[PDB]
Amino acid sequence: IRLGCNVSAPSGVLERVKELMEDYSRAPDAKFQQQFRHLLSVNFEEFVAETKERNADLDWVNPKLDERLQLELGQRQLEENAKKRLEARKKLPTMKYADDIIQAVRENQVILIVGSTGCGKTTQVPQILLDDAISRGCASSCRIICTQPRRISAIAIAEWVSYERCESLGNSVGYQIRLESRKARERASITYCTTGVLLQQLQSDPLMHNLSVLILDEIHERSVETDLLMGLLKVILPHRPDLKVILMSATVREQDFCDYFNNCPMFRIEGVMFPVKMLYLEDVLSKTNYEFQKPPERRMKHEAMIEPYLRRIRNSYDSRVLDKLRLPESEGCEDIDFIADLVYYICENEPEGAILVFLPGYDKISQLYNILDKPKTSKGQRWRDHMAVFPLHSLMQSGEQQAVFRRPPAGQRKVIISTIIAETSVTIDDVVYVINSGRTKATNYDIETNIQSLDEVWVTKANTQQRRGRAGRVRPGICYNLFSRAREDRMDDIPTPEILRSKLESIILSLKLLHIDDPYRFLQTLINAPNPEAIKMGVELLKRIEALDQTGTLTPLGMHLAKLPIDPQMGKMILMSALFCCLDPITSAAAALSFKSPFYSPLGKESRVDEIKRRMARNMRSDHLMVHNTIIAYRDSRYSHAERDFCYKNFLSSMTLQQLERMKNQFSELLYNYKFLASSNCKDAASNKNSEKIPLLRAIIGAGLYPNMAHLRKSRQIKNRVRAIHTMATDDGRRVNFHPSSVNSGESGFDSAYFVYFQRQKSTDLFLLDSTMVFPMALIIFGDGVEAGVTQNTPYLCVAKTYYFKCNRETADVVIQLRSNLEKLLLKKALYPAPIEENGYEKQLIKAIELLLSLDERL
DNA sequence: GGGGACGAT
Repeated sequence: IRLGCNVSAPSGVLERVKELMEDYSRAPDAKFQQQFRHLLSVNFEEFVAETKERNADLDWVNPKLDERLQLELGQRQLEENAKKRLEARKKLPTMKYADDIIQAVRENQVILIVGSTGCGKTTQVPQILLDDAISRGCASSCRIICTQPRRISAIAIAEWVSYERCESLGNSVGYQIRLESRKARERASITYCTTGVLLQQLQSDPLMHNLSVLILDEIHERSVETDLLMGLLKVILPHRPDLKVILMSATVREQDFCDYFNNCPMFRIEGVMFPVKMLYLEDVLSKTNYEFQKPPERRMKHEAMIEPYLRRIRNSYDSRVLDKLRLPESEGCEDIDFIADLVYYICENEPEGAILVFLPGYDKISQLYNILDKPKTSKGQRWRDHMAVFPLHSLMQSGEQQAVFRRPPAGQRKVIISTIIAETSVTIDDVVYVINSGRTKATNYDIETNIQSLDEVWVTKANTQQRRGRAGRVRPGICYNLFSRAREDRMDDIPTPEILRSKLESIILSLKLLHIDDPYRFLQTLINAPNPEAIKMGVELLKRIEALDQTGTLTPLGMHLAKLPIDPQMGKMILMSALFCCLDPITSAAAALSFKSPFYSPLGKESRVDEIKRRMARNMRSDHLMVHNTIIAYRDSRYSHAERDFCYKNFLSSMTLQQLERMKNQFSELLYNYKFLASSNCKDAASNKNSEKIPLLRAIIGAGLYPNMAHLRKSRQIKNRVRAIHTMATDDGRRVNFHPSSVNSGESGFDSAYFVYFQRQKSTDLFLLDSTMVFPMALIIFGDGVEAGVTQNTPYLCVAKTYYFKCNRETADVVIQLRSNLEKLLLKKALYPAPIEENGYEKQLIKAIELLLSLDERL
């Protein structure tokens, strides 16, 4: 057991800390307390009874409006722009089943609609179910909710379904997203929303009494929210006989949802797309005639799969080609000069259209971009100036432009080098050729060793099936699969359903507001039950941050954390920021970890965006504090009317920056309504009196990211110029390093040796994707595992019983006493939410902490 | 010295 630096405090400081704590100790309307004990007092049976009478607006309908809408419905049926927008509607496959669906919804609680892309189930089925109730004279009783996996989906489908009715947005069709809503009318309505929005509207309406039909769509992607909702529907529907809900899916393992609902009726409806011809590796090399020129069991493990297949079709391709499939180099994207030649192939033959190339990640997207842009080969020189190459990646701006979606200049063909982002999220219309390497990346979490890893793996058959349809949106296309058909048969059906890949601490908490107290029993109900060990780890963390007691029941703090749209750890961090008057920078850090970072990473300027993140970090050695600095600079550029030049100079997305600002202001209102803030402005002066005390911020950042700590021990000089080598290990002993995109990557001369992080990930090394340098005094205050004693013959104070620091008994005795009242303050404030009076008893304890943390300020 | 798309009244 080794000892760290000294964390003792001067006499005059402790004398004042003891003064403030003694001052805080002699102190003597909670509607929330009545709320918190009432949820625990009820069991499920009275829980269901109380919410039915609380949410009963749909028990009333208005006939004066029923008949009014019924008479106006087809007054439009007689005009010739309606009655001209409906024959085009009845050229969509779903309208042919319209009457059968009206029947199937009437006699079944749940139905399933399975349909390929282009059928228009999303666009039509809500209209069909709405127009039926209207013409029957039941319009005011019909309220339709239709979930979508992504935001961009929920809007564009709401905009076009609206124009199909000759109405502007918000009359009969509306959308409701996080931070954004153009909501439709109250009744006789269609509302497209994100799955997440419905899940939070559940805590006030847990058994869906404010809707008449629910439409879950793209459940085939098996996102966490869709499988959660279907598990939650099995609890709700026994108590809601009149609730209709129909599931929507593509043609990937559709029977799973039919089985999950006891063989509910399933509608398989037509597809409307152009035929896409599908080649494979044996078919591509048969036309291209490329060959590869420039490990101990791979050669025979591919031998074990392919030549059982090579000798199958022995007389179906030339044997010069079948030797080309014994190579482990032939399938995937190992030889990118092969994909390069395949692109040059498509340019000569195979007439007009765009090429979309699916490569696993940023690394191999760059290699062909450079091969295509500055080619070393003769035939590459010929095609260079007649290709318009757009690389597509979530960390690149091309996806937020108009160019990649527009058709290329005359005499040039557009080539898109993308990740899987172009599979469902981003869609390009003029694509007619797809080169699917079959290789992508994914994160797997090892539950046994607690390491997240990003690994290059093979694509599913579901992803390959989805990428085929990308080329068939405008004309007959071709999809080039760079892997043998034998490889396809070892490929899994669908990607690992992500409920088996997530940390569940947020979902365990969310379920407590819905009176689902046993997460082992409930999560076993889902289509694919999560590992019970991953459930225990969620419970154990929630117990550590004390959102639950040791019995498992949820605490008054846990209820607030369950009510904030953010993971419970930083939800607690946002909460601490209100107590400590640094709302603006901490909410920027929490909003930036919950969603994306604003910085683009355009190809070739890797070095330039390293220098610019360091400039906006302002030497504060924090990837989280630097994003707030970026928001401060982004705000100032709007006051300066220099927004565009600022975002260009500095490689930021104006789109995500504004989304970060909207979520921060969302955190402000929610705490203000929870009686934690006197004002709903994240920039208000009272909530920000400490917003530039930098040791104050790392303490609150550490309070949220604890216990993800790491200690640095070494630093290099010889013999470069800037970047240093770090021997640094997390608290578990595992040696790690700053991720190169992190601000602290390769830096030297840190004021402190200890760091906190949000995410550690293994790709090339154990990397910390983000880090803020913290001080031992801050960790000891807010962390746990704090004991005082002697070891060599040396007085110490430890944190997590991992990091032991020298300090005398005089300071250790009071910070232990300071931790005890900080804990009894937080519990009272969660039970009786009120903002801290600036000249009150509680502020004295706050100032006692500001004083101890101020001792680590820059000299 | 390197970043597989989603998302929360």
